[PDB]
Amino acid sequence: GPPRVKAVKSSEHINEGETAMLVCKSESVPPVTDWAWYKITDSEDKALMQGSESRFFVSSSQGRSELHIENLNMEADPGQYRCQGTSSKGSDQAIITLRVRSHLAALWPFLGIVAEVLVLVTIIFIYEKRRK
Amino acid sequence: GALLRDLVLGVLGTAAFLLDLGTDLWAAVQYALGGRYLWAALVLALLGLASVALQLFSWLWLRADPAGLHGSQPPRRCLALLHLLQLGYLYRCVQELRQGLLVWQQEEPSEFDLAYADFLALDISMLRLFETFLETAPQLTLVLAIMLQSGRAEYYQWVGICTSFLGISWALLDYHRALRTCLPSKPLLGLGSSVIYFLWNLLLLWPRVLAVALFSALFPSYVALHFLGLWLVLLLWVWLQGTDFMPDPSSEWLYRVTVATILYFSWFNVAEGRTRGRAIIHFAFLLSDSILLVATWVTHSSWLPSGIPLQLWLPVGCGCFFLGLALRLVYYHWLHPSCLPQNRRMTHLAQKFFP
Amino acid sequence: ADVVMTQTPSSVSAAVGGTVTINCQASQSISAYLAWYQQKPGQPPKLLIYDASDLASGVSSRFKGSGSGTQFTLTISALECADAATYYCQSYYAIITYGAAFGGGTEVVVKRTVAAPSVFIFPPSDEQLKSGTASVVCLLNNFYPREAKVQWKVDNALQSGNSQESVTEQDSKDCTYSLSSTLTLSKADYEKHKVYACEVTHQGLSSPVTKSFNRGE
Amino acid sequence: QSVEESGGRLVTPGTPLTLTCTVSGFSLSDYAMNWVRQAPGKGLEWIGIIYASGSRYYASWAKGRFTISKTSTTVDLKITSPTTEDTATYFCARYYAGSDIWGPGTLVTVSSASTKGPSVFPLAPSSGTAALGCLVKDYFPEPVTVSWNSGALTSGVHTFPAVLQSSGLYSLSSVVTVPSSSLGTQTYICNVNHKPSNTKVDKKVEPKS
Ligand SMILES: CCCCC/C=C\C/C=C/CCCCCCCC(=O)OC[C@H](COP(=O)([O-])OCC[N+](C)(C)C)OC(=O)CCCCCCC/C=C/C/C=C/CCCCC
Repeated sequence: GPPRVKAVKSSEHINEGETAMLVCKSESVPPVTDWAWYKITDSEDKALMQGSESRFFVSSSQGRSELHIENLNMEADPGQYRCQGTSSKGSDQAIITLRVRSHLAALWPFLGIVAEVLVLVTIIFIYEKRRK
Repeated sequence: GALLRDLVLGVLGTAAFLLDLGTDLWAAVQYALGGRYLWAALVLALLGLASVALQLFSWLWLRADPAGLHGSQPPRRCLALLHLLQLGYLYRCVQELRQGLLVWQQEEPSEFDLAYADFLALDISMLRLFETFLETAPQLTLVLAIMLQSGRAEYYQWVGICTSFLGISWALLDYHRALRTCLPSKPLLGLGSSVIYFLWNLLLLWPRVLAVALFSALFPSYVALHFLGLWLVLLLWVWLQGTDFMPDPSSEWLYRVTVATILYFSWFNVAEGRTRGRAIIHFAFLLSDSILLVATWVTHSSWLPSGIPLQLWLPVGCGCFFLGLALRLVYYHWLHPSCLPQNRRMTHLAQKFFP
Repeated sequence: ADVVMTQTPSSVSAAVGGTVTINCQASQSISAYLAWYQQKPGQPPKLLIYDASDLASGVSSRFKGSGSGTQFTLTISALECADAATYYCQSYYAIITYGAAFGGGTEVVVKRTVAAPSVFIFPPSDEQLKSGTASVVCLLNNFYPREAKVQWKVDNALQSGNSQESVTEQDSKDCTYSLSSTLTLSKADYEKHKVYACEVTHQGLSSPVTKSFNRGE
Repeated sequence: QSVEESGGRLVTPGTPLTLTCTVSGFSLSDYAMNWVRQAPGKGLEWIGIIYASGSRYYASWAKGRFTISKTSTTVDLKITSPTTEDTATYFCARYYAGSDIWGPGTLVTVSSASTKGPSVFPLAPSSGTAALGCLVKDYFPEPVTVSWNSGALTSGVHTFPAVLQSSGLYSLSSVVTVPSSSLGTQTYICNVNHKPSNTKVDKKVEPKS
């Protein structure tokens, strides 16, 4: 009958500079011979060809497909990806959402700490030097 | 009852400090023969630097002392081979024990000997306070960090933290005993003041230790920077402040070192008696840093093995925090007062603490 | 940079019917692509769990993988004697950049009841002496626990350095061990002495057992 | 769905060596293949992977030391400069979700010593259950297989793992327990096979009077 595909992780949150691996799977009989990945954009969905910008990779086996995205960019990479598997009896699709965390949130306890140190130094340096 | 109270309390102190060193050492050995050595190396170095700084405290104070302490069989050389051997803080303990015992056993000595004994117990008390915030507090943070990071808690570590806790309990009780016994105790329940002192100070002391631990386990490579930075600022604050705690001016480097490190975990008035302003400033530092640290944990949530239950200990943190705050208010409002060898360091500190 | 997997603990024990847990800590986010494997001695490994939680085909429900992010944990319940093996975790998150490095390994030893060892000794056969070497074999059979001390005594003298031990893995049927001790000597030193004994000490033995034989007789 | 490695043997350091993994029951264009190695008594080291499209990725520590390629039915792994630290068993494994299908594995030994045949000596049964076995001593290199009565005797067979000797040759014993009554009316023969030296030896273990 018709195939039923599902994502291993429906939503992921990786960070820039790394490489995300989204994977869809299916257990229908007959197995899914071909898989295709599309990136959702406003009013249109663009196919993800292997080797694009030397950073995309697609690895497909019977009923399972991995989408590797290297060097996570903050402008084009985050969003929704659609995997479509077409068995001899039909086709199905799954939706995976990917977010890219930046270094702003990653180096959060570094800026926080140095800011707090600065504030402390200003507080003590005005509370004593001129006020006291 | 004074003699008995003294000798038994001091026995308690010595035993406690012993047990604490013993557990720490045992833990270290276990670490080294158990697996990774970096935790053994860290506890050895922490122990070392602590011991060495208490050692240089005791040697400084001895050098300053006027004509007294005549019952010192080693004439200026063994005292120094001892302190130089990193083995110390024991001579003061044994001295307090032997003095007190000789007095208790004697029918009724002169009012000079008794004063000497009181000074000995006041000195030991002080060095215990300094020992606890220089050694047991860091050691406790370290042990908590390893338990929470590795995820496998063992018997040695549970006992090391019940020991650390007992050491902080004794320490702060002995220091309240000292602080009140040095000046006329106008109220009638100084023991009740001492108990609510232990409760307040430890109740808010613990969350800071848990915080630092949590950090140390979520980012072990940022602890150095964090502590060094905060310690730089605290030191600077003490330098901007005044320091006349011990005779040698040049040697104040150590006193400001320790004051710097003790502020990192609690509130210790340096030299002035202007309250309700430097308290809030402290509490806002300590609170802001602890909140930031907890926040770092709630950010990097899924980053530690499922070991100690973290969905039960953390609530207890805010509870102990709130409670400590309450009893601190209750201590200042209600109990806090308004206003022959003699310890000039403890007279100093007592007068600057009770304005 | 290849992701490194920190598998702990190295060893873990439990009694028949208990429950064991193993933790794997990844150097970076490998959120859900971790597989667990069971390798028996000699045989090749067999895939147990994929995607950190999905059970492989034809695998019992006793194995349960949990965790995500950088911390994963495998748990077994109702520990049968056929579970004695080494277990490994493996990350496969974006292999093209971080590789698929394996974990250190976790030898799972089942803790059955104490079993005393049956001791037999075997003198070197006449054919072996033709070659010019003599090998005496002391066999400890179907015992538990694993810790045991074998001692070779030649003419009441305690030998050391001229023997070699070998210990087999836990039996899949009764969780027992087997150990061979092969004393090696030249023809000359073998003919020089007369009595050879194998003093075996073990927890399952209430008294030291000494199996011995006489050369020729 | 199975695979089978071949090419394991003893080689001198520096001489290249090519291992071959032949798949069976599936095409190499629809599944990836992993190469994993394991030192004697150690853990598994991941070497590299070749995808279906043909892309090859190698481990950080193994960059340059190996080379993976493939034909329509086999995957080849060439070692350009094997070292003494390269002696290990190499497995090939089909990559679908982790490594499900694994191969029997082939042993690659890198050393300067030469091959040497095994010597078999009988352990005569002592004199209600008797034990007897065969001592496989002074052979090189690994491995050696031992079977009893052409494989008809399996219950009670204990094959001890080999151990390195001073001379540099391995040695092990294969023992088996049988009823004492059977020693008189049953022939016990051990069948030792050492492929690297092509040595087949069937040694009977008769009791002593
Ligand atoms: C002369 C100068 C004096 C002042 C400075 C000197 C002394 C005081 C400084 C102490 C800070 C030491 C910090 C050590 C840094 C190096 C740690 C390291 O290299 O590795 C630590 C190890 C890492 O383990 P991993 O690789 O598994 O992490 C995996 C991590 N991930 C999960 C993210 C993958 O984890 C661990 O051991 C974590 C354990 C950390 C314990 C930290 C305790 C801090 C205590 C502070 C109180 C200090 C008092 C001093 C007394 C004052 C005297 C004036």
